[PDB]
Order: sequence, then C-alpha cells, then structure tokens
Amino acid sequence: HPYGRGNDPLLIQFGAIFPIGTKNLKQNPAPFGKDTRRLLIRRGPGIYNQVGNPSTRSVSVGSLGPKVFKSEGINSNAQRTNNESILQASYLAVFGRMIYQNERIGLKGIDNKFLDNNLSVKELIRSLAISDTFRSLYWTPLYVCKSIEWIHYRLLGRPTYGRQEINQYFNVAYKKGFVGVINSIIDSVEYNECFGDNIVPYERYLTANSVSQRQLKLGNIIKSANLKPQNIEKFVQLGQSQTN
Amino acid sequence: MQDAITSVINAADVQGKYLDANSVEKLRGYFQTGELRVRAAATIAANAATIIKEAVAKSLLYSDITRPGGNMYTTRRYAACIRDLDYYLRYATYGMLAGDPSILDERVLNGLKETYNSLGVPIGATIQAIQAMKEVTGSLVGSDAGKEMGLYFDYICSGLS
Amino acid sequence: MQDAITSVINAADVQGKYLDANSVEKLRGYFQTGELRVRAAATIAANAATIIKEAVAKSLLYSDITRPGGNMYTTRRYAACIRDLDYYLRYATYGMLAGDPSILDERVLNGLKETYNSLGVPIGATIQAIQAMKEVTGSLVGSDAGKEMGLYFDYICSGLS
Amino acid sequence: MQDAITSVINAADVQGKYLDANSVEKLRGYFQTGELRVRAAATIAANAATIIKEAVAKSLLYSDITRPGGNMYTTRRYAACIRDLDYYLRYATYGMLAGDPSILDERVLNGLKETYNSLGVPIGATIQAIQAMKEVTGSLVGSDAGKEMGLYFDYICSGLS
Amino acid sequence: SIVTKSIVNADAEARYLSPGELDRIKSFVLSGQRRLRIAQTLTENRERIVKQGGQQLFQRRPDVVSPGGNAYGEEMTATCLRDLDYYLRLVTYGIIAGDVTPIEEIGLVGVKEMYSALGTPISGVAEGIRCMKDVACSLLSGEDAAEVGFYFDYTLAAMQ
Amino acid sequence: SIVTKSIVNADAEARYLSPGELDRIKSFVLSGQRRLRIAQTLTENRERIVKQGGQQLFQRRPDVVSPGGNAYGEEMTATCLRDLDYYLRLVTYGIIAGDVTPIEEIGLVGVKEMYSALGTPISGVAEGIRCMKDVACSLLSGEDAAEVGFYFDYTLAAMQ
Amino acid sequence: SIVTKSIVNADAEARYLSPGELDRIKSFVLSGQRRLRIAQTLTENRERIVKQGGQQLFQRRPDVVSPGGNAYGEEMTATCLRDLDYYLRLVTYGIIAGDVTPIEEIGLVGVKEMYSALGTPISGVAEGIRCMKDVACSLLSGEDAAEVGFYFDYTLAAMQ
Amino acid sequence: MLDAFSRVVVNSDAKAAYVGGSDLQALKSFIADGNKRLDAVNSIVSNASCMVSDAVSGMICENPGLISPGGNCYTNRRMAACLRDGEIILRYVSYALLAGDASVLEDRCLNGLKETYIALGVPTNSSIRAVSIMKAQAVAFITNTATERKMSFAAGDCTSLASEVASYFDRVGAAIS
Amino acid sequence: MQDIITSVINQYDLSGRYLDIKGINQINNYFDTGLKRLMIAKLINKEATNLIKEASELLFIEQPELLRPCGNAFIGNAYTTRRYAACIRDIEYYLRYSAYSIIAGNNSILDERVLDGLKETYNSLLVPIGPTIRVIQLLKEIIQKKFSTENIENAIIAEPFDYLAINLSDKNL
Ligand SMILES: C=CC1=C(C)[C@@H](Cc2[nH]c(/C=C3N=C(/C=C4\NC(=O)[C@H](C)[C@H]4CC)C(C)=C\3CCC(=O)O)c(CCC(=O)O)c2C)NC1=O
Ligand SMILES: C=CC1=C(C)[C@@H](Cc2[nH]c(/C=C3N=C(/C=C4\NC(=O)[C@H](C)[C@H]4CC)C(C)=C\3CCC(=O)O)c(CCC(=O)O)c2C)NC1=O
Ligand SMILES: C=CC1=C(C)[C@@H](Cc2[nH]c(/C=C3N=C(/C=C4\NC(=O)[C@H](C)[C@H]4CC)C(C)=C\3CCC(=O)O)c(CCC(=O)O)c2C)NC1=O
Ligand SMILES: CCC1=C(C)/C(=C/C2=NC(=C\c3[nH]c(/C=C4\NC(=O)[C@H](C)[C@H]4CC)c(C)c3CCC(=O)O)/C(CCC(=O)O)=C2C)NC1=O
Ligand SMILES: CCC1=C(C)/C(=C/C2=NC(=C\c3[nH]c(/C=C4\NC(=O)[C@H](C)[C@H]4CC)c(C)c3CCC(=O)O)/C(CCC(=O)O)=C2C)NC1=O
Ligand SMILES: CCC1=C(C)/C(=C/C2=NC(=C\c3[nH]c(/C=C4\NC(=O)[C@H](C)[C@H]4CC)c(C)c3CCC(=O)O)/C(CCC(=O)O)=C2C)NC1=O
Ligand SMILES: CCC1=C(C)/C(=C/C2=NC(=C\c3[nH]c(/C=C4\NC(=O)[C@H](C)[C@H]4CC)c(C)c3CCC(=O)O)/C(CCC(=O)O)=C2C)NC1=O
Ligand SMILES: CCC1=C(C)/C(=C/C2=NC(=C\c3[nH]c(/C=C4\NC(=O)[C@H](C)[C@H]4CC)c(C)c3CCC(=O)O)/C(CCC(=O)O)=C2C)NC1=O
Repeated sequence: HPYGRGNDPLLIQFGAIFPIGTKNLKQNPAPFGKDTRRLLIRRGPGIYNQVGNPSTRSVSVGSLGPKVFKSEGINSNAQRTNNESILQASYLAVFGRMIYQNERIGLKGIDNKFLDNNLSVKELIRSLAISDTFRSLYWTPLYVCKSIEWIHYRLLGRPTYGRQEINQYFNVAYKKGFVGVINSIIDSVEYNECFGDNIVPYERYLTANSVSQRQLKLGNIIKSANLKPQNIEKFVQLGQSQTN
Repeated sequence: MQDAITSVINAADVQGKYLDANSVEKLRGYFQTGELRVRAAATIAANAATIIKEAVAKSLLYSDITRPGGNMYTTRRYAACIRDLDYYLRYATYGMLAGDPSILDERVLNGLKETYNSLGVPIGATIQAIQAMKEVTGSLVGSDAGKEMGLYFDYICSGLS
Repeated sequence: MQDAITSVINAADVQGKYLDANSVEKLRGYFQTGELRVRAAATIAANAATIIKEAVAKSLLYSDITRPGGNMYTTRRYAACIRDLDYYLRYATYGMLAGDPSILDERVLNGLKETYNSLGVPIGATIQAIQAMKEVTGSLVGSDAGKEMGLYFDYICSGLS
Repeated sequence: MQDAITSVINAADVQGKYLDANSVEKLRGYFQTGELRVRAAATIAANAATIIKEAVAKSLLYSDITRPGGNMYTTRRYAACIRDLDYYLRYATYGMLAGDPSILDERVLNGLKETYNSLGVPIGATIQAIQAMKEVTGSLVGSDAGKEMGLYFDYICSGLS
Repeated sequence: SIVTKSIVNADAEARYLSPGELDRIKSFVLSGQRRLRIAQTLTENRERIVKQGGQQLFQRRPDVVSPGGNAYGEEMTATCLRDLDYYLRLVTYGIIAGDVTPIEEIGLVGVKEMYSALGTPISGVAEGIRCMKDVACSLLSGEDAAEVGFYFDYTLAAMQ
Repeated sequence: SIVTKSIVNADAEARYLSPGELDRIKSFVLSGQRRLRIAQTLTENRERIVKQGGQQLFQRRPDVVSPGGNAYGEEMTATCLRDLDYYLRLVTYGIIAGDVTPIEEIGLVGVKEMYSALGTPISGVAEGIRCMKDVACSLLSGEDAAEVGFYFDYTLAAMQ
Repeated sequence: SIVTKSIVNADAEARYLSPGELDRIKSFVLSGQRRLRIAQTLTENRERIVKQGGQQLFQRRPDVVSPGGNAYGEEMTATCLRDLDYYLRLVTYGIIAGDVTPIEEIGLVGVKEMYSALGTPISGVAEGIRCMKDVACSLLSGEDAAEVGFYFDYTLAAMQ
Repeated sequence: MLDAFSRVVVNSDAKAAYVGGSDLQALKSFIADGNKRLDAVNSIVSNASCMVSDAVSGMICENPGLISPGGNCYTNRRMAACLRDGEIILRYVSYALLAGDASVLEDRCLNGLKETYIALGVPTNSSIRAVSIMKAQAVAFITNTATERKMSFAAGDCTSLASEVASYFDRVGAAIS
Repeated sequence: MQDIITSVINQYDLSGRYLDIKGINQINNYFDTGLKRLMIAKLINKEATNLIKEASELLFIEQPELLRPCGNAFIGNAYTTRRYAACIRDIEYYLRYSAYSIIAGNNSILDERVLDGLKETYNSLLVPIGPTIRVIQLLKEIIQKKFSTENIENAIIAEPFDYLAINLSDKNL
C-alpha cells in the first residue's frame, strides 16, 4: 500500500483482518509519490487485465475466475427462478458470511422487497452496505483509511491503485462520512461497467502477496512433473520384441 | 481448484503428452471410488449439525475456554466458532468429493493462521475440535469413507498448526 | 510523472530560486532534441507489432521456454507475455518523449519484480527479450533516437534485475 | 524451543494438573518413536552434502535461474543458496528429533518471507527445492522417517508460502 | 472437468451440491469408461488423423504452403502439423474430462493474440481443425462420432 | 506540461501517441522559444506588476485594507503582496509549461479551503489577480498579451 | 554523387562552380546526416523488406513461380530474392549518394539486355521492386518515406 | 392506437385530474429505461427472418399432418400465406413492444382474426403453437440467450422488457383461441 | 558505490555478454574528460574554505530568518553557535561528496552515502530542506564562476549539485 505495510488487509473470504499493528511490530513505511499505480494481478487470465485492455470490463473470465451471479430471468416466459439464491450471494459479497439471525431481523425489510422483484441487485447491495450491521462491523472499529481500503475491496473486486484514488475517497469521508463513501463507490463508472444493476460484485484483482499465498503451495505447485519427462532407455528398446 | 481428473490432465498437458498408462491407472482409481465418495458426501450433508454438536460436546463444551474470560465465552464467540466448524466440515466434504486438497489451500488455509493469531483464537483447541469432528464423521460414514475424510481433516490440521 | 521541464522547474522551486543559467542550459538541451524525440515516437508507434514480433523471434521463440514445461507454453501465457512486451515498449516510448524515467518508476517498475517472482516468470529471459527489443527499436529509429530509447530500455532492465 | 515432552508438560502445567492418562498416551507415543528418530537423524547427518547436491541437481540446476539474470547466477549467490538449503535440512532434522516444529517458528520462519522479498529471492523456486530435498531425504531414510521428515519440510514450505 | 465446474458453481452460492448436480456427477462417472475408450481410439490413431487433416487443409488452402505462405517450407509445414497434433491432444483431454475446460484453458484463451503475433491466419487453423474432425469422426461409430465432434465444433467456434 | 498530459492520456488507453498528439508536441517544442521570451518579460517586471496590481485592488476593494480588514496593517498588506507574487510566479511557470498544470497543481487545488481557513475573502484575491492581469498585459504585444491573459483568465475562473 | 555530377557539368563548360552549384553542395553536406540515418533504417531491415516484397510479388505474379516459371524451384526463388536484395542495396547507395548515379551505373545500364538474355520477365522484376517499395516505405516517416520512394520510382521507371 | 404514455392519460383524463407526482414515477422510469427498450426491440428486428422459419418449420416438425394432402400448410400457395401471417403477428408484437402498450396489437391485428380463421378452416391448435415458438425465440433474443447468435450490448438485467413481450405473445394466443 | 566504468561493466554482466563498441564508446567518453575532472577536483581542494564561506554568506543574506530564534516551532536552523557550526559542517559534507561524484563521473556515491536516509534525519531534527538545497546550488554557481567559457567543465560541475537538488526536493508537480 502507498501508506504503511499494515494498510493491506488479508484477502480472505470474510475478512477485516489487518495483522500488522500493536501486537506484531512488523511495519515498513516506504516513500510513495503522489503519482503511482500498483501492479494488480487479474483474478483470471492475465490478458483481461484492464490496464492495457480497458475494454475488457463486462467480459467474462470463464473458469479461471470466480463464479458470477446474474439475475437473468430468461425463461420462455421470462420468470426469475434464482431470487432466493442471488440474495444469498449478495450477503457473501457484502459481508463474506451469513450474518447471525438476531442481526438479520433488522434487514428483513430489505430482503422481502428484493424477493418480490422490487429491487435491483445494485439497490440491494446498496441497502446492505449502508446498514447499521455493516457500519458496526467495518467502519467504526477500523482506522479510517484501513476501512476505505477494505470497503473498496468488497464492492469493487480490487484494492486501490494508489494515493490519488485514496486521498480522493478519504476526502469524501472528511465531509460526508460513512454513507458518502459507500454511495460514491457504487455510483462510480467502474461499478456500472463491471456489474451494472444486474450482477453481484465478485473478486477481480489480487496482490502479489495474495497470489503468492494462494499459489506457491504444495498441492497447487506441481511436484516437478513438467520437467522429469520420463522416456525409454535406448538399451531397452534395442532388446524389445513385438507388442501383441 | 483442481480435482484428481484435473490434476492428471494437467500433469499430462504440462509435458505435451497424451494420457498414457499411468494416467489411465490414476483415472480408473478415482472412477472406482467415486460412488463411495458420493455416498459419504450425501450422508455427511444429512448430519452436519449433529456432527458439529457432538464434536463440540466431546472436545471443548465444558472446558475453561467457555467460562467467563474464555475465547468462546460470549454468545457472539460461540456462534462464530460453530460457524467455523461448519466451514471446516463443508470444505472437507468438497475435498473428499474432488479427491484433491487444492480447494482447501485456495479457499480455507490461505491466511487462516494469521487471522487466528490476530484475533487471538487458540490454535490447539481448534485442531482438537477438528480431530473430534474427524472421529464423529468417520464413525458416521464407515471405515473407508472415514479414512478418506480424515485425510483432508488432517490436511486442515497440518495447514493450521 | 515529471518530464525534463518539470524536473528543472522542481529543482529551481525547491530552493525558492528563479530559473538561472544552468536551468536555461538544460531547458535548451531538451528543446533542441524534442523534434527528434517526436520523430522517433511516431516511427515507434508505426511499427510496434513488428518490433515485438521480431524481438520475440530473435530472443525466445524457439527456446525451451515455449515448449511444454516452459513459462509461456500455453496460449494464455504466450499472449500474456506479448502483452507485457507491448507494455514495456509503450512505456519506454513515453519515457523517451518525456526525457525522464520517473513514469517508469511510478507505473511500471513499482512492484514488478515481486509480481514476477510470485508468478514464477523468469527474469533473465524477460531482460533478454527487452534487450532484443532494444536492438530492433534502435535499428528502426536510427542511432541518436536508438541511444535515447536504449537509455530507458536499460533503465527497465536494471529496475527488473 | 519445546519438544513433545515439553509441550505435554506445559499443557499439563498451565492447568495446575498432574500428568493424567492422555499425557501418558502422548509420552509413550514419543518414547516409542524416539529410536527411529535417532536413526534417521544419524543417517541424515551422514549424507547432508549429497542430499543437497542431488536436490539442487533435480530442482534448479539447469533452469534459467542459474543463467545470467537469474537470482543465483554469480558464485556468491550459488554459495548463498546452497548454504540456505543446508540450513533448512539441519533445522528440519532438529524438528524431527524434537517432535515439535516450534524451533522452526523461532529460528527459521520468523521474518524469512520478508527477508526473501527484500532481497528478491524467488519463493516458488525455494519451495520447489525444499520439495526436491524432501524426496531425497525420505528416499534415504525410508518410509516412516521420510514421512516424519516430510512433516517438517512441508511445515517450512507452508510457512514460506 | 464436470465435477470441478459443478463444485465452483455451487461454491459461489455458498451451498452444497443440489441433487441435480450430484445426479450429473453420477451420470458422468458412470460414462467414464466409454469416455476412456473413445479417448483410446482417438489417441492411438493420431498419425493418420494429423496426416490426412494436413492434406485436406493444404488442398483447401494452398496459399499457406504456397511460396512465401506462413507454412512455406519443410520446417514451417512440420510446425503446422505440430500445432494440429497439439489440438488433437487437447481434444482427447476434453473428451476424458467431460467438458471443454481443458481445451479452453489450454489453447483457446488468447489464441487470436498468439496467432496474430505469429503472423498465422487463424482461418487456416480452423480449416485444419475441421479437416481433422472429419478424418477422426470417420473412424468412430455413429453415437461416438457425434459425441467426439461435439468438441471439434467448440474448438472451431472459439477459433473463428 | 503538454507532453506529460499527452503521455498520460495515451497511457490510460494502452496505446502509443497518435500522430495528432505528436503533431501537437512538435508545435509546442517549436514555440518554446517565444514561450521563454514571454516568460522573461513577465518574470523580470515583477515588481511593477505586483505594485500596480496591489494599487488597483486596494482602490477597488478598500475594505480589505480598511481598519480591521484581513490585509489591515503593514504586515498583512505585505503578506497579500506576497500572495500576488506567488500567483505571478505560477503564471510564468504555466506560460513556459504550455498548460495550466503547474498553476493548477500548485495554488489552485484546495485554494478555497485554505483561504476560508485563513479568513481571507477569495473575491479579493480574484480582484488582485485581475488587476495584475491588466497591468501585465499592458506590457506585451497584441498576440503576446492575448496568450498571456489566457492563463490569468483560467486562474480567475478557478478562484471564483 | 551530387558533388561529382556538379563537377563534371561545370568541367565540360571550362568554368568554376557557380554559386548555385556550391549552394546545392552545401545543402547536400548539411543533409548528409539524415541521409545516413535513413540508409541505416533501410539497410538493417533488409530481411523483412526482401521477404515481404517477395510475397507480394509471388501473390501478384504466380506465373513466375508456377511450374516451369523462371523462378520455379527452390534455387530459382532464392536467386530472385538475391536480385531483390541487390536492388535494395543499390537503393541504399543512391540514398547516401544523393542521386541515382550509383543505382543507374550499377544495375540499370543494360538491365534489359541482361534480363532478356537470362529469360527473365522484366515486368516481374518491376513488380518485385514496387512491392519492396511499399514494404520499405511502411517503416519510415512521412517525409522520409517520400524521399526514399523517390529512388524506387526511378528504378521502376528505368525498368519498364 | 395508444402507447404507454397515453394509457395513464386515458385514465387520468377519466378522473378529470392533472398529472402529478403520484402517477408519474412509473412513467419517469419508463423514459429513463428507454435505452433498454430500444436495445430490446432491435434484437428482434435483427433476427425477424430466421424467427419465422424456425417457428413455422418447427410447427411442421411437431405436426406432419399440416402438409399431408388436404392439410392447411399443404400446398405452395398456403405455405406462403402461413409464412406471411407469422411475420405479420411478429410485426405487431414488435409494435406493441416498442409502444409499451398492447393497444396496437388488439384492434389492427387481433380484432377479427379469430373469425377469419374459423371461417378459413385454419387449425387454431397448430396456429396457437406457431406463436409460442416465436415467444421462446423472443425471450432468448431479449435476454441474450440465443445459443446460435450473440449480440453486443451494455451489461445488466432485461427481464422487464422480456416479460413485456412474453405477456404480449400469449395475449395474441388467447385472442385466436 | 560504482563509478561509470563499474556501472557499464555491470550492465554488460547482467546479460552475460562481452563489451561491444557502444559500451566502449561510453567508457571512452569518461576517459576523455578524466583529466579535466581531476583539474576540477584539485581546484575544489584548493578553495574549499573560501567557497563554503561565500556560500554560507550568500545563503544567510537572502534567508535572514535562518539566523533568528527558531520561532516556537522547534525548528533546527542556524540560530545559535552550536546550530551554526553544525550547518557549516553539513555544507562541507555536500562539497566533499559532490567532489567525489565529479571524480567518479557518476552519482551512485551520492545516493548511497548522502541521499539514503537524509530526509528522515532532517525531518526528525526539523532541519529546513528548502534553504539546504538553496545553498547547494549556490555552491554550484560559485564553483562554475571559475570555469565559465569552457562549457564542458560547466556541465561536469552542474551534474552532482543538480542531482542533489532534484533528489532532496519534493514533487509539487
Ligand atoms: C392484419 C393481420 C392479418 C393476419 C393475421 C392475416 C390473417 C389471414 N390469413 C389468411 C389466410 C391463410 N392463413 C393460413 C395460415 C395457416 N394455416 C395453418 O394451419 C397455420 C396455423 C397457419 C400458417 C402459420 C393459410 C394456410 C391461409 C390460406 C388458406 C388457403 O388458401 O388454404 C387470410 C385470408 C387472405 C389470404 O388468403 O391470404 C387472412 C386475412 N392477414 C392479415 O392481414
Ligand atoms: C424438423 C424439426 C424442427 C424443430 C423441432 C424446430 C426446432 C426448434 N427450435 C426452437 C428454438 C429457437 N429457434 C431459434 C431461431 C434461430 N436461432 C438463431 O439464433 C437464428 C438467428 C434463428 C434461425 C436461423 C431461437 C433463437 C430459438 C430458441 C433457442 C435457441 O436459442 O436456439 C424451438 C422452440 C422451442 C419451443 O417449442 O418452446 C423448436 C421447436 N425446428 C425444426 O426445423
Ligand atoms: C437505435 C439505437 C439505440 C439502441 C439499440 C440503444 C442502444 C443502447 N443500449 C444501451 C444500454 C443498455 N442496454 C441494456 C440492455 C441489455 N443488456 C443486456 O444485458 C441484455 C442483452 C439487454 C436487455 C434487453 C442494458 C442493461 C443497458 C445499460 C443500463 C441502461 O441503459 O439502463 C446504451 C447505453 C446508454 C444508456 O446507458 O442508456 C445504448 C446506446 N440506444 C440507442 O440509442
Ligand atoms: C505496466 C507494468 C506491468 C507489467 C509488466 C505487468 C505484468 C503482469 N504479467 C502477468 C503475467 C504473465 N507475464 C508473463 C510474461 C513472460 N513469460 C515469459 O516467459 C517471458 C520471459 C515473459 C514475457 C517477456 C506470463 C507468461 C504471464 C502469465 C502467468 C500465468 O498465467 O500464470 C500478470 C498477471 C495478470 C494476468 O495475466 O492475469 C501481471 C499483472 N503488470 C503491470 O502493471
Ligand atoms: C482520523 C485519523 C487520520 C489522520 C490524522 C489521517 C491523515 C492523512 N493525512 C494525509 C496527508 C497530509 N497531512 C498533512 C499534514 C501536515 N503537514 C504539516 O506540515 C503539519 C505538521 C501537518 C498538519 C498539522 C499534509 C500536508 C498532507 C498532504 C501530503 C501530500 O499531499 O503529499 C493523508 C493522505 C490522504 C490525502 O490527503 O490524499 C491521510 C490519509 N488519516 C486519518 O484517518
Ligand atoms: C473458509 C475458511 C475461513 C475460516 C475458518 C474463517 C474464520 C474467521 N473466524 C473469525 C472469528 C472467530 N473464530 C472463532 C473460533 C474459535 N474459538 C474457539 O475458541 C475455538 C477454538 C474456535 C472454533 C473451533 C471465534 C470465537 C471468533 C470471534 C472472534 C471475536 O469475536 O473476537 C473471523 C472474524 C470475522 C467475524 O466473525 O467478524 C473470521 C474471518 N474465515 C474464513 O474465510
Ligand atoms: C497447446 C496450444 C498451443 C498452440 C496451438 C501453440 C502454437 C505455436 N505455434 C507456433 C508456430 C507456427 N505455427 C504455424 C502454423 C500454421 N501455419 C499455417 O499456415 C497454418 C494456418 C497453421 C497450421 C495449421 C507456423 C508456420 C509456425 C511458425 C511461424 C514462424 O516461425 O514464422 C509457435 C512458435 C514456435 C513453436 O511451435 O514453439 C507456438 C508456440 N502453442 C501452444 O501452446
Ligand atoms: C548568546 C551567545 C551567542 C552569541 C553572542 C552568538 C553570535 C553570532 N554572531 C554572529 C555574527 C556576527 N557578529 C558580529 C559582531 C559582533 N559580535 C559581538 O559579540 C560584538 C558585539 C560584535 C563585534 C564588535 C558580526 C559583524 C557578524 C557577521 C558575521 C560575519 O560576516 O563575519 C553569528 C552568525 C550569524 C549572524 O550573523 O547573526 C552568530 C551565531 N551566538 C550565540 O549563540
């Protein structure tokens, strides 16, 4: 991160985990200029990276990325048969997990209106993100710039690029507050080009530490079988007789 | 994620090779045990709540970690830990169906020790709860499926330790 | 990013100074070579695809890295690496027009070695492909513009090594 | 550092308890495998140089990392990396004798990823060299001791990734 | 793989596999044996398939081997036959996986970029794949040839 | 700088500079000499420009130097003339850069916040800048004064 | 060479070089540097120029490489590409000399007699030169390509 | 004929009132969602010729008695009349989709179509099915479900307009039944 | 540190190739200015005290607030004799290290032994960074007044001080 090394969260399913801090003391500030762009790694094939193919927003990764949930309603009568299930997916996009039952009763008004086909996916994601449950979990307990970085990662599938993008959202929090930041992200151009009013947000970009963590692992990195191509000995071919 | 079939195909494709006799050996091995795997996965989906309840009851239900001042003392923490155990059981079932623990590496173990260390969650008690869950699960699914499931349970415990 | 003019103005402004004779010296130096820089940038924009094609053909096209087991074996990896080479050429052209490699530091080299190390991309082969691209580019733009472009090519290679 | 005996005694002492039947179970388990552990440690001390040589030869000896531009190109870097592999083997042997990976946490893994990232050492190649060393070591010490040693080899690889 | 894709599509929704997905996995593991048989037949007749496909391609597209064409000369023709062998191998992988994930993840993602950077006409590769499809389906039964051409058709569609 | 802005606008799209952008860079480097001459003239006549602009401001806005006004007293008047000198220097920077990037990045971003925190009326600063614009354009030719006031007008628009 | 031709044309008249001829020699020695740069670019991209010109020729004139054509077979095609390389080298000579004296004294005087004695169609050579001209002008700037095609056009006119 | 804007007026004028905020936000969204409707109708005009051939040949592919000698789509003259009628129905459904209201579909197309069929001997059963295949094609083309051809668009949800055309098609079906 | 020859040789070792005519021309460029670089070094060693006295006087004439009380902001300026001596010591530091850099033909000694960590030290001590660069380019002008018409020596002198000024600066633009 342009700020200290402790401003990078762990990219896990449901998070808000910042391991660097008072208890760890593993802290590395570095001089990052105002103009600077982080090298992000696309969750999918390299070439759909959006930095040299800005036109590849809206375009599917395929089996190399996460699954994308869309409320299509394409039946020969155009009925929606996944209302129950797009709603479950949004809770994971916003919260990462299923909130407790006593927590969810305050959000039943939002959920009932979506299951009746009266809310878009974008307005559902907005209603969950500006709630008292999301605020008490990810706004109030956190450093203001750590919270912006985490929230920016849940709604847009990537961390921020640099200081220009972070002093920007940081100024909206200075004047407007928690709701000003959630609205300015969702109403961005990157949101509406990637998700529209139809698609649940999914993970799009990662960091070197995140990829190094997922890959570079035993069970994921092949036990040297690309090399080690086993072939027949020549002295064994010279003494072989017929096959059948 | 990659299952046994995906792993064999990848090992063959990373050398420009066609699937030879050893690949056929591994593929037949997976295809013979697939039906047992489906049976075990169904049975585990049937009894997840009871498995978690019994593992918690035998492992940490009456210990001191649940008393005032314990890790899982308040109701928030109790609910959070039972949700964690549900995660572990579901992902072990996925790994058993796939015949490959790569999903555990990608979706579970990546950054888990660091999260638990930042939160203060005791790792030894978690590993012991997973071990108790392994007992009940092998119990319920029988010997062969229990060994299959215990493979991935021990994989999670080794990745956590 | 800051070009030669921005750097001179910054050096003068960081001391509360007016632009004196040395600043005029540097500014005249940049203004004299600007037209050659524009010519070279136009010619490079004209022939980017052929430059990348010829550099790849002379550097790593028939080596073992393109065979099974190599980094850029599959079609995904081949396309990704040619896109990387296009990035390097475009940013070297930006740096040559600006007369200042700060854009390379801010937009290219920042965290590139770490990304390549996490992915497993061989650094030596990348540096050699950039060196081959330097040959073709200097070839196409002539001696003076080729030295100018090679300055930033070597800057990228040093930042990558 | 704490071995299996120290860990059992600590778990019993942190509760004001005397060593009960479960502690006796674990202690007997360690005492039964101690002699195999000593045999394996002796055999590994006998053949450390050959193990490292064979692992390097099978893992990264002819790859592009040893060529110009690679990390371990110069003689300084080659010597430094073989010294690193010697460290890993010696500490894995310590952990196998102790029956507890806490020495690896205290003396090896603490701040290792950060040092490698600051130096630019590729982590994937290191993990693959450790995996190749695991093969040779299990080969030389037989199945049971090889599984014991591979436990701590995989512990180091997980702590490094 | 069908199992892998079912698992990811169920994983995104945070649910176990429904009985439909399990039904389909069951049907797949039951058909795995004839899948391996078909992969056998296609695998071990590779020389004739590549040769006869190369012929039909060179008779349908004489420009690629004409003087100066991309595959002009001994080495370039050998390289083109190498590419056809690559794609036949990928088709066998896809047949055993039960889905085009192996074919698409290896050899289809970014194929246009690669072949444009190499100077090769992608339509010639599509013609070669179609010729290999006819040659390979000639050696199978009716239902087997139908199921095997199912993947050649996907490879052709992705390679337009 | 025009070169910098062209480079970033081409960088976002992942393309080289088109011939239009190169044409414009060429035209800029060709006019750099008269740009330096105009910057010379404005630079080395700074004392008269600041003095006569301060007069026109204080005659147009007597309240700011009236008893109690923001620039009331010797020190406050000196500080206001200091600010006018700051903005004249920034205008010379912008003239040599060929674009308002130097003026806007230094002295325009967040100027309202600063002057509100200081208690200074921003309209008075705008009046001072307009007076300095008239004084400075009086010393230039027709086309030179037109091109030089081009930046004073931008500074006034940003300072509304 | 321009200097040589000016000297001979002044020598026949038994006079020194007038100020016009000296003016033109001066302008030539002043442009010699970009002449060398252009010769560089054309010189060291010879392989692509000859290859792509040979392609455009063989696609425009399939008869010369058809069965029995003058350039029919491996050796004859190699010899034709050799001739194209000869003419590209002569064009570089002419570019550095500033005049078509090198091109015309080597390769143009008596070219019809030679190619008629060899049995080669001169129109095919003209087509090859035109194709090489397009390929080579594609790699230059506007004014540079204009000045470079200036010599290809002369070589084509002499080779009608 | 009417459109979506006129039908609230035919109602607002019946109550002798003006057009306040109450009965407007529905129309306000309609104008705001005008882009998706124009993206919606164009996908049917692009594939209108393939839709009738896939519909009418599928009708015979499920019913071979229409071309038995004596059948309704038997001879060469009657096949042209049926292929004409299918495209007329598709044209009026596209009118109603562009209008946002089924007024133009009722009076100019469906008002007197039942009587003309019964008197002509046109089999309603086979005619009713001919519209439902076109409905299945239209809901696939509107929600980009066409498995044979895909189009380019901005991403999002289009069920609203897709459901508007599904309700129009069996409105056609109910009138000729 | 690395001189110009060492850095060229390191650039060629990075790709594992022998020296060609381009790098040899680069080395010849240094070998042909080496003697006048040594002349500049000897001049600097002959006039160091006077050059720094002149630079300090010219700095304090136009920044008179550097000699007055810090203001409540506990700024480290040249207020008392202690701070004054420390500042003159720093000026001698800058002169010495840019003389080294002129002799080496390179700026790597500068960023390894001067620039790395400089701004952290000055920020912790609250030392002014604007006037600090001001005095550096004052020193540059004073040195350049000895070799004026010989333009090549002018650029050779301008190199190190201008590197220091552009690297101690912040990037407002
Ligand atoms: C404005 C709206 C409008 C329409 C809907 C049509 C309705 C319509 N169809 C037909 C006439 C016809 N319509 C059919 C159609 C069919 N027989 C079947 O079993 C199929 C269900 C169906 C084909 C898909 C046939 C076959 C005739 C001709 C009858 C005959 O000559 O045998 C006629 C008589 C005129 C003629 O002979 O062409 C009319 C008015 N015309 C209109 O102007
Ligand atoms: C001989 C037997 C025979 C058949 C059974 C039918 C086959 C057929 N195809 C479709 C179904 C369809 N037909 C089309 C039409 C087209 N698809 C395109 O992309 C093109 C643009 C256009 C024709 C060129 C479409 C879009 C569908 C919907 C499903 C799909 O996307 O393919 C349906 C409708 C399904 C239903 O009844 O609900 C039927 C019955 N045709 C026959 O001939
Ligand atoms: C005559 C020319 C002409 C058109 C065809 C439309 C073309 C068109 N459609 C959309 C824009 C859009 N079009 C769609 C529609 C769809 N997206 C899908 O995923 C489905 C395939 C389909 C559902 C029917 C959506 C969802 C948007 C973006 C959201 C919106 O516009 O409200 C836009 C972008 C402007 C905007 O945001 O409104 C334009 C120009 N407009 C025109 O001027
Ligand atoms: C603007 C500066 C910048 C660069 C350069 C950059 C590189 C970059 N290269 C990548 C991958 C890659 N890069 C390569 C490159 C190579 N393989 C080789 O063998 C060659 C030596 C080399 C090409 C010369 C390959 C093969 C991948 C794919 C890795 C994979 O799919 O696993 C990825 C992962 C993203 C993705 O493709 O999904 C990034 C982010 N990002 C940036 O922001
Ligand atoms: C809620 C707790 C909290 C704080 C305090 C906070 C500070 C913070 N201060 C910033 C910048 C800054 N902060 C200052 C402050 C100062 N300069 C000085 O000389 C003074 C000593 C000091 C004021 C007393 C300046 C000048 C910048 C701008 C840095 C720059 O533009 O490069 C930035 C960069 C964001 C941006 O402006 O784009 C953050 C995030 N963030 C937080 O979440
Ligand atoms: C899919 C893989 C995966 C896992 C496993 C995961 C765990 C995870 N466990 C958490 C908390 C927790 N986890 C526990 C668990 C335990 N307490 C004990 O004493 C036991 C030993 C143990 C249960 C066996 C508790 C009590 C908390 C709450 C911490 C707190 O409220 O401070 C949190 C903090 C989020 C929150 O609850 O707000 C995460 C993200 N995340 C993941 O993505
Ligand atoms: C597994 C997926 C996969 C594919 C497909 C692949 C293709 C691939 N094709 C190549 C070349 C080539 N491919 C062709 C092919 C053709 N010429 C024609 O006219 C025809 C249209 C076509 C044959 C059907 C030719 C001529 C070359 C050599 C081009 C050159 O060197 O100039 C090369 C460079 C040299 C090499 O083979 O290593 C690669 C990497 N790599 C992959 O990993
Ligand atoms: C409180 C202890 C203390 C003292 C006294 C002190 C003095 C001091 N006197 C200075 C200069 C000076 N001081 C003087 C003069 C004089 N000085 C005298 O004590 C005489 C009354 C007089 C000579 C008759 C002059 C003329 C300069 C200018 C320096 C020069 O250009 O040589 C300077 C250099 C900066 C400046 O010009 O202000 C300091 C730091 N610093 C301290 O920390």
